[PDB]
Amino acid sequence: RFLDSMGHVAWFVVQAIVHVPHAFRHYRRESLRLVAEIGMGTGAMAVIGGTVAIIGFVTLSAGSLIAIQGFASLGNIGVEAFTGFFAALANIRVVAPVVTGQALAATVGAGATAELGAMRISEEVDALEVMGIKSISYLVSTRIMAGAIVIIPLYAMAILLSFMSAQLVTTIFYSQSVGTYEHYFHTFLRVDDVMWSFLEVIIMSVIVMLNHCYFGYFASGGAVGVGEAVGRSMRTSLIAIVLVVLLASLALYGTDPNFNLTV
Amino acid sequence: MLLTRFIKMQLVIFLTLTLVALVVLALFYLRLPTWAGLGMYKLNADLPNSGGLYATANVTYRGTTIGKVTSVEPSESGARVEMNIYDRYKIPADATANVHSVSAVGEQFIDLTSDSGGGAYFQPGDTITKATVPAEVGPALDAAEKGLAVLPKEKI
Amino acid sequence: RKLTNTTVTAYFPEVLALYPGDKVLIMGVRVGSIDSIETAGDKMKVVFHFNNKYKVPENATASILNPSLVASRVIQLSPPYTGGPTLRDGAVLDVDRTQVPIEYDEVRN
Amino acid sequence: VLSGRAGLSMDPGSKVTFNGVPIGRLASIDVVEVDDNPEARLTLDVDPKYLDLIPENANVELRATTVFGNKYISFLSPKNPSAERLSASTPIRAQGVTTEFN
Amino acid sequence: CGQWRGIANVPLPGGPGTESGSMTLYVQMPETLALNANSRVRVRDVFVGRVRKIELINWVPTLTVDVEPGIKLPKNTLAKIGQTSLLGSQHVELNPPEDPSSELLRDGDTIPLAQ
Amino acid sequence: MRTLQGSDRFRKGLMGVIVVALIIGVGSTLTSVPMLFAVPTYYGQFADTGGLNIGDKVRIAGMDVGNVKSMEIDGDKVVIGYTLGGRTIGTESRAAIRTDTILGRKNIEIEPRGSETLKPRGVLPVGQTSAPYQIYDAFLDVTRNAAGWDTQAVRQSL
Amino acid sequence: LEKPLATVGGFFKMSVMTGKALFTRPFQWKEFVLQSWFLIRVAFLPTLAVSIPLTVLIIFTLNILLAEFGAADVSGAGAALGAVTQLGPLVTVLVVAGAGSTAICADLGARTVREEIDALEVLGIDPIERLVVPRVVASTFVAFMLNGAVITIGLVGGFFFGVYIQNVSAGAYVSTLTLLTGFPEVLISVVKATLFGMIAGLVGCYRGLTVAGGSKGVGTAVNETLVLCVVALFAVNVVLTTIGVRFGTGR
Amino acid sequence: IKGTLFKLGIFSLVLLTFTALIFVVFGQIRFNRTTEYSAIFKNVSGLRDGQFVRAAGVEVGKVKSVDLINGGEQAEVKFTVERSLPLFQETTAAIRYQDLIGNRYLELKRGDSDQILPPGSTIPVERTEPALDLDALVGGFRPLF
Amino acid sequence: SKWLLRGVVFATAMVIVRLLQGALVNASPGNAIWFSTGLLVLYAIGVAVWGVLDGRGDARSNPDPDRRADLAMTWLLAGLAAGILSGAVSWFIGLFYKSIYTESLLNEITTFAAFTALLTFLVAVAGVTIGRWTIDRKAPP
Repeated sequence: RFLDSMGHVAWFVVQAIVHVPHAFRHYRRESLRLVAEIGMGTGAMAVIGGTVAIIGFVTLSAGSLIAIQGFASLGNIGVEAFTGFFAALANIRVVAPVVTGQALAATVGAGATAELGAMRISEEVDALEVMGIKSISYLVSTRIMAGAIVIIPLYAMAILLSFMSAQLVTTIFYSQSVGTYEHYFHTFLRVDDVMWSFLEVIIMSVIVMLNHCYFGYFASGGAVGVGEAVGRSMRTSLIAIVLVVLLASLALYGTDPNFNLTV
Repeated sequence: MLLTRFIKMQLVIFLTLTLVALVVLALFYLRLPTWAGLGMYKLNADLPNSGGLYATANVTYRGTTIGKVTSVEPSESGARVEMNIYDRYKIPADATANVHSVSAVGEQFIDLTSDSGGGAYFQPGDTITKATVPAEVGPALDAAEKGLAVLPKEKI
Repeated sequence: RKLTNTTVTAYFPEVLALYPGDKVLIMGVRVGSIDSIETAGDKMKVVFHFNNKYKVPENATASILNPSLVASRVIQLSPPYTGGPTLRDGAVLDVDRTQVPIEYDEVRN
Repeated sequence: VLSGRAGLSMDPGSKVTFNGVPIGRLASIDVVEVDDNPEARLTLDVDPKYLDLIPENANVELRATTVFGNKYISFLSPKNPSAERLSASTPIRAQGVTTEFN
Repeated sequence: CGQWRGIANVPLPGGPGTESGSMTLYVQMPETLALNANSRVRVRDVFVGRVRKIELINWVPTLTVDVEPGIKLPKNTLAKIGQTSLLGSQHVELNPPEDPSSELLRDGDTIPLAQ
Repeated sequence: MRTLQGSDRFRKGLMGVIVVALIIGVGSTLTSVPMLFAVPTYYGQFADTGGLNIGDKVRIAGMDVGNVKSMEIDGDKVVIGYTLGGRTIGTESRAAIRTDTILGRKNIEIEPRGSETLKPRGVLPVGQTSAPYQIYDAFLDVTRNAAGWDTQAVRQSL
Repeated sequence: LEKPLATVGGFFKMSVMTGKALFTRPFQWKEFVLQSWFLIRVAFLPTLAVSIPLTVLIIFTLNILLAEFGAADVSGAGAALGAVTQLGPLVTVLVVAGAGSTAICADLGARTVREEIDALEVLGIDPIERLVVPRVVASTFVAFMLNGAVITIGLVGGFFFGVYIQNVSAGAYVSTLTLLTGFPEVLISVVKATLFGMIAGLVGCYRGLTVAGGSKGVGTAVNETLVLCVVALFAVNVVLTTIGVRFGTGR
Repeated sequence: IKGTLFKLGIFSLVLLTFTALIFVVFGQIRFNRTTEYSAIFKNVSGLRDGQFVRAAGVEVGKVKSVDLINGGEQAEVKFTVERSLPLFQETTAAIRYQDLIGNRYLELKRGDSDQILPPGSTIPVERTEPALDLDALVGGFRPLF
Repeated sequence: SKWLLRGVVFATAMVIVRLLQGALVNASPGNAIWFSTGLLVLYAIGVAVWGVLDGRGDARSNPDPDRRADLAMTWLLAGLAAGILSGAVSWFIGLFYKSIYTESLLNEITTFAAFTALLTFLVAVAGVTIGRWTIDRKAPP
């Protein structure tokens, strides 16, 4: 049961990983089409921007939350010139990676699970298997390659919009001087942290895509089972995202905090 | 095969947005040229003591930022500081490196003070051998405690 | 926004923890901001601006202030305006008519 | 490291600095009863890269970073540094501890 | 319920003075200076114990202090409530006096208001 | 359903979005509405704000009675308008901008004096108000004075 | 714009009818109990399994940054503030929109595609009163309970992690929790949880009732439900956070 | 539905207990019988309602309210003490800093007299003192510097 | 326009309420809040009465809700117009009259007009529902 399910998902992820070169050398056009579909959404959600718009809105909201709460607390205490120095750190440590992970999970993973479930129910996977095509290599590996290609621009936009929202809220709505914010932002921000955050987000996106493709590829029960598969995949994706970010942050900054203020 | 040209339109607009966002993030927010060392030259300094100076601390000339500290290392005669300074800023050859703290909570940095403010300038790879370090809080606290303790209060 | 507010250049012996965009105060009330800060020989040339609604005396003193332990340092035109000649656009304030905060390391020393 | 008192605001994880630059961190603090008198014993985990640089006769102080901040173990070179280098088997002492605000 | 003095004043598990062999003492302080329970008991400025209860008896505070085993304190040991840091906590210092006595504090012993 | 898919969804959407925007706006400023929470606003003339911000406490006898509402520059003085929360002070009352904590928080302290009632929109004279002595001013004074000391001469004289 | 505005109008009219049915028609206790237990069984283990690592990460980051700052004894204040005003409601948002709202949308879409909604309607029953109202009330109730549990478990786990791993003082953790967190914080957290649950239930029910059938209509409806829930709950969280910090404890 | 009802009831009871525990912890709720007293100060220095009342440094009650008396020249602080703790005629009240952020508390000292103060009595201004008033301390250094 | 007329009437009512509230707060600041609330209640009561009448004016015309005109939209528009007009005219008067408590022009135009419109809309909706339910009983079974 539990061991059998773990073995099945392990076999699925192994077979999806080992077929990445095959899809790279054989299904380039499908990879480009999936890159476009993931970047600009699909269905009724594609008209508003697809994944880009949802990621941007959620990251703007998270940055605004950081700026508002930090500035309020520091103004109540009194040391309110540190706000940027606070916000940056949050955006690199906890908020932006996890938030971008959840939004990417929701949009891209739910879309992938729905598409793969529709293909499974409509016998399109069986159609591919009949035509002598590796269904897993054609579908899951292509999704993984598209996600790996698209994640870096998506997380770059997420980081940019989070920083922009935090700075705008702090220095326009709260009327803080832009020079002080920029000084405390660029002084206490290390590019090493941003690079490691990008690595975390890349690994997290790969895991999320694998999980959602697993849940959507083996869908069953007609059109009704697709929604249940989407829900279960979302739960697993949230758990995996939070766990991965926690483990990575514990590993990187466990001994060396990479932050100096005092002597 | 395929090539609907609407997928192509989505791809090209996504690529344009990607390039714009990546360039803006790299330049105006991450400051990748500053981190890598593009457009800056390397300088060194010798200190009797670090004075709390740390890597990535600001390098200043009379308080304004002109570079960043790359590394601070222990040495036999004190501390060795390696920093990068923007090539648009030239410091005089008689300058002194003063470690400083912005406020009572921390934020250590290093300032380059030159009384003359002209003449010969340092060349990349050189070292500043004259430096000063602020008085530590601990010795001041000890001195204040002893000076207040030696007073006979009954005599007061 | 050019010519809408008066721009004044001042020279300071040292400009620490002051950045472009920091507020300019008159009697503690914001009236403008700071445009740029650059090195001028052994001095430091700070160009700032204040709203043209408020008038400033011609013999004003631009003093850099640190309001609290952790705050954004400002430039305050210390003598309030009570009449007479006013500070014109493009004026230059030398080191004699400027002030600098005390700094924590000087206190320790 | 042995001292008369550990000093307030000195908990495990405090920086051990030589010449003002960290070389390690404080691992543990304990109370040792020597000649019917309690003393503070500090175990310092220090990177062996700088071990060959610190002289045997290095001055040790439990100095204070700031008025609000914590304390740190400061190592300095004496007037006549010894040729021998410190190690795990070398007993060392703290010359002074900064006075507390109390 | 009736004796609920707050989340800050409830004893907490773990830490020195909570394991087996820890000795319990009663310190009769003139005042506590708003000291909360679970604060640190320091010998030679080393955190080696915890204060359990700060109940007030006959309008003179008494503190229940648990210290870890292996610590010797003379009967005339001085107790002093101090501040750990300016923006931080408080603590109870148990410092030996200038004239230590042969007899030591045992479990349940009391440090009077004089000390 | 038939009801959900009716041909009246546009008007429903307009009405609903307007209602939601109104609810959000009311929740944002439920306390700042003048038609519900209105108190008389008094004024004072000061030499300097002294780091005072909008919304800082105004306290009588140490207990909070209101907040600071506005700060404007009026000629040689600064006009600071505040509220007393429905309370009444005399025309002889004295206001004092004062440092609250070491981190720089400021607040106004009012000492009521006299018998005449201070009418709404009344202005305290500049002679009845004082500005704080800043902590950085104290540090500047003591450090600049100590810098010029000839310590050897002082020790020899003592 | 006209089509999304029409969909929004349909959602608003459906919610208004749900409120009218709640305040006028008799309440369905059996269906409310069943939906409450279903939401609990579908979104209890995930909410804890997401809250524990997230709060451990936040505590670790705060502790290391403060220890380098020097003020490691004030970690409890930031811990309590973050856990009460943000972490609780946000974990509630994630684990409710992902699990309960999607399950409600899937169930109502399954009823719609199987003509069970039509079966109820031809019998003269209004399906809104019998179905939507208990589900919205159950969503609100479960969101409230889960928010409380998430805050409590997060605080306890943060205490244990900080004390037994990073060797901070327990007394500083427990005595600083109330330094920045008070009645306004817990009140605004409760308001956030209630509104989040109500909005998630309404969106899930509305998307489930208006499924498109086909072979991908249910999955598309669930995905749209999830996206709309995330966006709306983040916007509401921003608004309520602004409102709450206006009534701050420290000010 | 009976078993489902029992499970839902048990889970709801436990999680509402957690919510009530949160409310008690962060609202500073006490469940002790208290007796109400009053005190008069010239300046209470930022004392607010709900801040603790301490006898000899040990918490024994809270502050019910503060109001202005004698035209605002004085402040009457109405507070509560533990019912088991009797005040006396020489009991004095002070207002002490809880920290450097601005939190205060009320401190009670027993005194020497054994004459029990009857409940509801008011401690006069003759034996009440304010807090530090840091602004006065800073301004007193001006002539010295 | 019905909504325009209702908005003008309620804007005039809100201006009168603001003037009376300002006078009462200036006279007796201690009870000021109470006075405001009282006046607000009066305002609400007025709206409620009209709403009830409007409900009857709908429920007599059509025996079923589907044939009835949507009064909620009309009352929302009337409340929004009343709030906007009242805020604008009160801000205009406040430039020459210091007794009123008026904030900046943008605030009175948007932020407090939102409060006025929301209160008017809720009271009017409750009144219309009560008025329709008044003779819903009288309708034949």
